[PDB]
Amino acid sequence: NFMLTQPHSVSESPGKTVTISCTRSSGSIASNYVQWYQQRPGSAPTTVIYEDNQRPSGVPDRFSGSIDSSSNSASLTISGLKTEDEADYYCQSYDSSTVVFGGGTKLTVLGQPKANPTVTLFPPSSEELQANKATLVCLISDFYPGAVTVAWKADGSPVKAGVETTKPSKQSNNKYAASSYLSLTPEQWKSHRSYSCQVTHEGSTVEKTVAPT
Amino acid sequence: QVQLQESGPGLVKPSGTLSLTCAVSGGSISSSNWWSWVRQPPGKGLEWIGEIYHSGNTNYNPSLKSRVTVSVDKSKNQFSLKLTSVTAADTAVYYCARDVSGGVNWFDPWGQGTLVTVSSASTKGPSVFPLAPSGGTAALGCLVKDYFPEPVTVSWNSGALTSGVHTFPAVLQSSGLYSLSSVVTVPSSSLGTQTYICNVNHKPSNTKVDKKVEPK
Amino acid sequence: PKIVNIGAVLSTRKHEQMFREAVNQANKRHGSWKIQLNATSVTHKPNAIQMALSVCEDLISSQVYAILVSHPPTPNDHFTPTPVSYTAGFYRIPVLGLTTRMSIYSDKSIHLSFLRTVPPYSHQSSVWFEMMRVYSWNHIILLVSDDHEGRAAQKRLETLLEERESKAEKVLQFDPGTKNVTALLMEAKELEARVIILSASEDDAATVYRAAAMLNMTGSGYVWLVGEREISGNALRYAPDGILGLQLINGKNESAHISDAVGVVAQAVHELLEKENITDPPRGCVGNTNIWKTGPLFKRVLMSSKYADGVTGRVEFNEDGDRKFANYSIMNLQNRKLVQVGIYNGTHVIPNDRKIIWPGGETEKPRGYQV
Repeated sequence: NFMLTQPHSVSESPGKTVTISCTRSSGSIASNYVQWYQQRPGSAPTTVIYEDNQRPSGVPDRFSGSIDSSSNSASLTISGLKTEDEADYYCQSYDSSTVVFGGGTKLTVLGQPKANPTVTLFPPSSEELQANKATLVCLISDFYPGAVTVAWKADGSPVKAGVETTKPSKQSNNKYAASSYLSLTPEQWKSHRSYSCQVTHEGSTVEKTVAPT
Repeated sequence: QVQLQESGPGLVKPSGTLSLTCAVSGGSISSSNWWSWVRQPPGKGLEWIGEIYHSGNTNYNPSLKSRVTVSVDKSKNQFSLKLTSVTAADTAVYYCARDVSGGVNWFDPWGQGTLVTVSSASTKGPSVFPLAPSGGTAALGCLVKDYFPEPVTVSWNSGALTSGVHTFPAVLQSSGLYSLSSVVTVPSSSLGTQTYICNVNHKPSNTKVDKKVEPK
Repeated sequence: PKIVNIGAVLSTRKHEQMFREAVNQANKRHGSWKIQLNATSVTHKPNAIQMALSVCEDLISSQVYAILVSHPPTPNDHFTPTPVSYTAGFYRIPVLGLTTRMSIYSDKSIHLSFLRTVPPYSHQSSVWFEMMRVYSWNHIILLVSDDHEGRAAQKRLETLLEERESKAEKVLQFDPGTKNVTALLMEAKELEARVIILSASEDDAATVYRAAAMLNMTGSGYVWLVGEREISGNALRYAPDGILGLQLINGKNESAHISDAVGVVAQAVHELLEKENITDPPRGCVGNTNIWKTGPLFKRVLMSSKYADGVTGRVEFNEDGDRKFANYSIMNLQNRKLVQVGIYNGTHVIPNDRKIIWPGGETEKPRGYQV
């Protein structure tokens, strides 16, 4: 079989025109019908382009395709790029032996708006402190782009051990999810007056704070 | 108006069987298409597996020609994929899909997609803990401590609340268990009079739980 | 010691040493106490003009006793040995072919100097006969390109049918070059039979396939029966599924065919030089314009030379040209994927346990015959 090769990541500004190379190793490209998929993150795949360049009903004219005979590469092109063109992408050919897919393309839309993070800090629920644990919930939701430093403070002092924070990750709305988990033991919850959650976000500072009861 | 739904996303042992299955909706099987399977290890691309006609004729991928079987059922309008001898690399999401056929291979519509976690550790339901509410709106949730494997699935008021919900991805602890939470921002004056029930659905270990949250 | 050269032309450099090894081993084979072979060779040219000189200058040059001919396995290089077989035909130096398949080369007395280990497209027409032996295809239509290949593919089918109470319901023929076939396929469709046979070029084959898909002939009771080439490259990439395009076993396996030719040439050159009255070949290609009286006699020994335990099976040739009678492998299409349904051994079709789809995604074997 033949390995299709895509650009690892691509990028292009909104309202523009971006190109997606699907380079086939062995055997001519135009030989076998090429298709194109937009796999939305946390969703299962959906055709954008069937039969090299044949388009379903509902998928717009901005989705078009062409097959470079001479370079041995199918090309998915989108013009007039929108915020909802930010997604993963996959060409799919076949041969006499198999059903091959590409390595894939990450298409991030160059130039977007920043959003300052909407935090939500939650105390240990009673039934948890009963269980003999103390676990503090910081949910950070709706920030562009995906980077967030989280700091956890008792009274005001740096709390180190038993701090848990994700690799932040993409939502539907492009803007990203993230959460954080402090593993105390019951008594530590009580001993101090207050507990903070700093969420610096590319310069800007955010920090909610909880008391014993 | 054709749809396709697949079996529970579970655990499977090293050197083990994959056991997946796929009902067909809004349509038939004896229809002239090929019913087939694909797979995605997490944080990576796609990869084909094989196909089965309505007759039962079959076509496997050369890299796995020795480990795969696809079978059918012309009464339920369902079929199934088995994939034996599994390992670490075989940890992936699995989609059944209709291969529109009169020439090409072209997949439409796809399956939902179910993660066969390939591991030796035990399947155990997560503990549920209600996160009570504290401008003109206010938050509340359900702490889902310690579980394996992914997935967990949640709803608020059994579907009723779409407007308001956010579900966060879980974190990997050192103890190997995960932990997530989900919220629902709610109008500040519905606190008290209106209910909010989290439908903690965890499919691999037979764990369906419910949990009422209320003002602390 | 004595030296007897064997000229060769091949794909890569990687075959030169894969010819050179074969002259080694089949000297470790042949007694060597009387005569001892050596390995003369040069790579191939795409531009057919150069090739001929590269035979004259590089090969015919060195008193060469035979010229092993093979190339890049593309359908544009099946007229590279043309220059090679005129250039070796002028002198009556035996030209072994290793891979080329167009039938002009076998053809009844046209290349008087041209051997080959690989039976041509036109012998597919005896496997088609055996496809129609089994399955019971009583009513065929045959369309063929109007060229050397197609006529020698159709006639050779007709002569096997002639002793049967049958022929084609209608034989059909188009242009080898036409990008428009819509016309002819019309009357083709408007007929009693329902199992249609083709000997066409990958490109001329393509046209008619998607031209016959445009014009609704792909599925139902219809059955498309073709050979190799009609499923190689651009044919197939516009074919239907349900087709039974044949494929020659080790038909593109160069280093397996070279292996045979030096062994057979060793089991011929020792079958030659044992003879009283044996002559040296003529020296250079310039200003030499006469054969060597053991030209035909080496070739007439070459044609009548057996060789059990070859690689591509057993190497034996026939009367008309000189071509092997090697196994084929009967392919079937199911979801844009060629996957074996049976195996025509030398003589007949013996099918495996694999089950065989038909046109329009047909589980049931149709019949020809209207429906």
